[PDB]
Amino acid sequence: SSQGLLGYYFSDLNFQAPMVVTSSTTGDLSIPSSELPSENQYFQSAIWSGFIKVSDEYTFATSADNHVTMWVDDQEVINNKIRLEKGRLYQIKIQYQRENPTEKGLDFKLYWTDSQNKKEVISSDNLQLPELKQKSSNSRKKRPDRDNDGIPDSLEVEGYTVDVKNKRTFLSPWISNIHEKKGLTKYKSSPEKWSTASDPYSDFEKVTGRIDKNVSPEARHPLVAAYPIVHVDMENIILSKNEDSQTRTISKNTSTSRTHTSAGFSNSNSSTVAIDHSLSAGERTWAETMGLNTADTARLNANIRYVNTGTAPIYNVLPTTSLVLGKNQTLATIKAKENQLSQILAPNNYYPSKNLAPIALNAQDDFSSTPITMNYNQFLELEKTKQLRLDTDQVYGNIATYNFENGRVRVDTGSNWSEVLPQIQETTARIIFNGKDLNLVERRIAAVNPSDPLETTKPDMTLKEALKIAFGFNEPNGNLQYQGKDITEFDFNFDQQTSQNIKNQLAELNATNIYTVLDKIKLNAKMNILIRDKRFHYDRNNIAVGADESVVKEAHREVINSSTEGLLLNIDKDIRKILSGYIVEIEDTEGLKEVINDRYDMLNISSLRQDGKTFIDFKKYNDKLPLYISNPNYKVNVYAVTKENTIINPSENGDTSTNGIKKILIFSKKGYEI
Ligand SMILES: [Ca+2]
Ligand SMILES: [Ca+2]
Repeated sequence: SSQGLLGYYFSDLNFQAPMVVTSSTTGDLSIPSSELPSENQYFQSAIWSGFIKVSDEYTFATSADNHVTMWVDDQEVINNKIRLEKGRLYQIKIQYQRENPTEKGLDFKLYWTDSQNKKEVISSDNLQLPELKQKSSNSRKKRPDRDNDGIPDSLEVEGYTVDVKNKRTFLSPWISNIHEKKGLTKYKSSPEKWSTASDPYSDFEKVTGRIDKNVSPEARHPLVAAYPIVHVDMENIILSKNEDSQTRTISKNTSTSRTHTSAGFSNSNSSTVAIDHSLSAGERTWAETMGLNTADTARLNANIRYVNTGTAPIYNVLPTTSLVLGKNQTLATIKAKENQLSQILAPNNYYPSKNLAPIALNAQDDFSSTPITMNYNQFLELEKTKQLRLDTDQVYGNIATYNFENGRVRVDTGSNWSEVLPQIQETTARIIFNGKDLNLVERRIAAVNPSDPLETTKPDMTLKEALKIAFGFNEPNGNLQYQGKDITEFDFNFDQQTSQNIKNQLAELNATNIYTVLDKIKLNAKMNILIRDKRFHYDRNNIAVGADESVVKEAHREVINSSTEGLLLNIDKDIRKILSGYIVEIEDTEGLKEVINDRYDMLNISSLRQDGKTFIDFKKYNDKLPLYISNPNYKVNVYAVTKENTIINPSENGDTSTNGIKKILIFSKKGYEI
């Protein structure tokens, strides 16, 4: 389907100005005008290249032997019978030249005649593409295409588009008046890098779809890197005292976020786990709870999934992960089995898939899962920090590559992510953007390195363009936007060397404001850019943990219903992500306040309804009773507590109340107003 001979069709007589590059499944190398430029639909020369497999005497003929020169394995057979053997592969090259064709397009067929005198256009089952790889195979050797990706040098430099016909793809020069209107993508790439983003798929494989279909759509652009990015998401945890007495475990939900520690030049995969601090009867310590004494040890189970937030799949090794307490006390090393993955882990996906159960760190009947053990002091430290860190390495295994011999994609034992990642990291600018549900998503984009001559052969990459191709920013009416939000609703942060670089650029441009000149800010290799929703406050991991009083209040303004049982509100998915809970209080006529859920571990009274609305439940820690308001003039005040003001342990002096918690008023109404 993606197999056959490769054709270059030129408007000039000497193979200088290619107009179309395309493959044909069979000896029919025609392109009718209906598939086409206009005054440039007159091709005066052409070149086809590929291999032929068969066992007989064969004579070659074309529909135009007078203009044709054809080579089989480097012997001229057209400018005459020749012997070919079954199960062997012969290179083919065909050149054609005609000086003022009066028809547009090309009618051209390649035939052969066997010994039984059967002449026919060569079958698709006999034709294969050239070996457009950085290396020859034992079978198919390779050889105006300096890097051998298949795209002519001049197209890569000057700009090209691919049109998806039904049968196959035409690659042609970009032209303003035809293609900008029709809204086509304008590609440039290096003519000397087989993969301009230094990744394992070629610029030509990308744009013609001869590529692993699990590769992210944006990474089908030759200027956007395709590579996995993997972290571990822990969903819940259960702690146990290490060894017929009763169950004495602590089970808690957990929230995990991939992190980034500034912008910074580290390529590590890490996630930070927050263990829920809310109520799980009594207010015992953890050791009291499990009956741990000072010489006991505890252990930990959890449910996890792997998360691929990059742009290429992983097939046959999940990366290895350290579970770390505090700054550097490794509690465990988590490995899955090499070459025994139950599924691939695709971009923007989980392993296991969400429709299947998660992985238990100590799985049911797995006899050799290592206990994740803590000594007593480590246990107390976990109680107090309620935090773990998962450090995941970048060992991702073998790559699924396109095979030009059979037009198939398969895991190639000879190709490995560890051979590609370093050069990807070396030749691209990195942007981390959180505009999608506030999680940190990293992309890398081909960008010039002025100090490295090869990298100066790549097209200029602007900040604006980068954001459009790597993250799907668009500009529907003069303004760059991500899914409806203007770019000005996000901040820019850079590492120190990038910051200096960008400051020099703006001064050169006499620009005072970065947002009005994104189209003129150039990106270089090794830059690091962090772009974050401005509504939010972020911690040192760049996770969203707060927001302005004004933003929080505004987001709660629209109230659907209120009563003595609770509140029913529409709250933005994003705001909800920065809140740990609510505090409900009745304020009497003299100003004194009765706090109803007055404990740091009893703030979890919001819940997401199946209809998307939020219910704030007054009954839950009021002993299942609606609020009792002894006087209609009393007020019911409700407060939001952001995660960065959340208290996660009793206070120093032992107080477990909400006293002193920094909280944001978001609802206040008298008894008679409810
Ligand atoms: Ca090329
Ligand atoms: Ca290239």
